[PDB]
Amino acid sequence: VVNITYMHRLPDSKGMTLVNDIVAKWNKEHPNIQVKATKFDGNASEMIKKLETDVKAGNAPDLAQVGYAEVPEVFTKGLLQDVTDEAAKYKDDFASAPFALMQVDGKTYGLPQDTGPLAYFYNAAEFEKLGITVPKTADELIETAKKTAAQGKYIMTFQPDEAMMMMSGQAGASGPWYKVSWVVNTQTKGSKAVADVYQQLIDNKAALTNPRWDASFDNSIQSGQLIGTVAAAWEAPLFIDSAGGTGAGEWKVTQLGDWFGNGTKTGSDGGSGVAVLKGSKHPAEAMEFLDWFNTQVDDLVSQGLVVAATTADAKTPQKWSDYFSGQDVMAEFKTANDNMGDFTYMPGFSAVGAAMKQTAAKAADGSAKVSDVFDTAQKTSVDTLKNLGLSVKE
Ligand SMILES: CC(=O)N[C@H]1[C@H](O[C@H]2[C@@H](O)[C@@H](CO)O[C@@H](O[C@H]3[C@H](O)[C@@H](O)[C@H](O)O[C@@H]3CO)[C@@H]2O)O[C@H](CO)[C@@H](O)[C@@H]1O[C@@H]1O[C@H](CO)[C@H](O)[C@H](O)[C@H]1O
Repeated sequence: VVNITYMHRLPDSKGMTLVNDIVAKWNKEHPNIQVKATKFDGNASEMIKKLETDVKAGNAPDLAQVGYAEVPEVFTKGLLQDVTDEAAKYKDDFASAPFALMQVDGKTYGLPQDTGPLAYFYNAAEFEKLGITVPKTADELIETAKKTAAQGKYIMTFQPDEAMMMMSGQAGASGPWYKVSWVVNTQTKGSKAVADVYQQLIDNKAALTNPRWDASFDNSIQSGQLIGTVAAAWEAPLFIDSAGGTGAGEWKVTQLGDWFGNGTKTGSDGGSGVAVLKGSKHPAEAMEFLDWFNTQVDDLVSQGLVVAATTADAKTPQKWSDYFSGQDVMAEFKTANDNMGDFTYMPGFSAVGAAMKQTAAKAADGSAKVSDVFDTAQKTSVDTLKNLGLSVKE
């Protein structure tokens, strides 16, 4: 018997199809390839560091969730095992764009699992009650956000603890920060647009500045104070659970608007693959399981995933459609995915993220400017690449 270990950070929230129950199906079918999946016991940003100490000690799993934005980091630290020939067998099960983000220099290190396009969640019933529409332009966004804020209702958030992806995603919808020497410019037209829009919203107290993962964010939904936010597609079931029933049958999803010089494009906020790590003695069996696991479309959608698999179209779960006004929100998430700008990540992006969070907390409380978050991103980007002894231009 070949024994495969898979470490994931999928939510496994009550009501979801739990990873262990999906893996149980494979294990009954495949006596000779027995998989143990475990949910990483930590916050998402601690997982790569735990994989790094596991590889050093030799208690690394065969498979591990790795964000596409983490692939360059774990590649450069030598944690990944080349499984190019295994991946080629499964390539035709997966969308080309996310499959390519599991590759470095024409070698493949795993299979893509999901994408994280940004979209816009809103209470459509409350918009109708307030006599507003989803704003088409940045000027309409700011005007309408002031109009709801004047009734104690908020249509935007600025999430200091999600600076890394909310700021890079909204800004990155209109162009890259990083071009590969590395050429670094986090102060693009898109960065300036996002800084300008969020600075107006914060200055006019027309966005909520609660951290995404704090109780204050949840209380903002449940109280009916929060009636619109940019959101990564995978937040859908997490948002519903955070709502505490508030908004049930009233919410909808639409595309990120043309607010940041992005037109009909959106940005990337997470999205992950599963990598084969250094040390796996059974990469063929690991990748055969992984291809199966990542093509269990309905099971993976239940965890909030906008699946990378092309084998079967993703449907909206009944509970999500119940919450979102009967809307097929997954159809919106697929459109958003199709419209998501390419956005190369540098190795060490997570250190950039860490410094952006601290600046963003100051932007929220008014002791910094939102534009300072993108200056932080520039300095930390260049310093991180120099410290990895990489050639940088700025
Ligand atoms: C990109 C990503 O992995 N997103 C995660 C999300 O991760 C952020 C949160 O853990 C917040 C909590 O404060 O921290 C962010 O890390 C900061 C950290 O706060 C700082 O202290 C540190 O110094 O800097 C880092 C940045 O380097 C994390 O980035 O957490 C959520 C909630 O657990 C995850 O859902 C999300 O990952 C997505 O999960 C989906 C399943 O729910 C999918 O698997 C998707 O592909 C993931 O991207």
